[PDB]
Order: sequence, then structure tokens, then C-alpha cells
Amino acid sequence: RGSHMCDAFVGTWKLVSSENFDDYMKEVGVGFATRKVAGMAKPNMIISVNGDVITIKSESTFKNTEISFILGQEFDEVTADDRKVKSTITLDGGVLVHVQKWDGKSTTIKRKREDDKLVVECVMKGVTSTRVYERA
Ligand SMILES: COc1ccc(S(=O)(=O)Nc2ccc(F)c(C(=O)O)c2)c2ccccc12
Repeated sequence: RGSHMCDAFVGTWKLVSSENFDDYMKEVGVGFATRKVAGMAKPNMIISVNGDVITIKSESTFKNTEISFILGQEFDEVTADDRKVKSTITLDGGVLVHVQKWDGKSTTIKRKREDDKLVVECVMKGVTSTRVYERA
């Protein structure tokens, strides 16, 4: 197998900034104690590509998580804040677009490369958060 555009995401990343994540989590419905502990976390994100399968791992003092998926193919995800969601991730012009659906709600997480950073932008009912990762 040859190179893929999404190889731009592959590597080991560390959170360096987080904006408005508490308000995003409130909109998602995250309870007080989980919001406080999850908001403190400075996760590492490890992204790998093997054939058609993309794996995104997150490691932090709060939770360790791993999802593996094929673009366009829905999967079951248990999120770090313990939602059981249906997730679909697609590639739109270089941007990984991740929709989570649960309990009649939905949120969108976009992951994109900007300069040497990995930028994560998420939105829930008009509330956006931006989290920036750098190479570890
Ligand atoms: C460390 O507490 C979390 C880790 C992960 C998730 S999530 O369900 O994976 N969605 C998401 C949204 C924006 C982001 F920037 C990232 C990220 O930084 O990876 C992840 C969380 C969702 C709700 C509350 C806390 C979350």
C-alpha cells in the first residue's frame, strides 16, 4: 500500500490549548464531576493508519480510549465521558468529520492539520470548542 493523504494525521500528539471546552461539555450533557476532571486532562493523541483502518487513541490521566474505523462506516463508540454513541467519520477536503449520535442528540468533531498542529473543533447546539494538539 502507498501513501494516503490522511497520513498527515499519523503520529503522536499532545494537547497544548483548549478553548470553551467546559461550555461545550455542558451542552453535550456532561455532569459536573466529569466536566471538572475531564477538563483538567491534557491528553496525548496517537493516530495510525493501516490499510483502510484508521485508529485514534487518546491517553490521559482521565481516561484511555481507542477507536478504529473505516471512513464512511458507522461504528459504536464509548466516549471518554461514558456516552454510548453511534459514530461516523468521513474525510471532507482533508478534514476528518466525526459525527456522534446518542439519545436523540448529535455533535460534530472536526480534526484537521493546520501548520504543524492538529486542530480539533467540535460543536454542540451552537456551542463550539477548539482544542489544539502539537507533535509530542
Ligand atoms: C478528556 O475528555 C474528553 C475526551 C474526549 C471526548 S470525545 O467524545 O472524544 N470528543 C472530543 C471533542 C473535542 C475534542 F477536542 C476531543 C479531543 O481533544 O480528543 C474529543 C470528550 C467528550 C465530552 C467530554 C469530554 C471528553
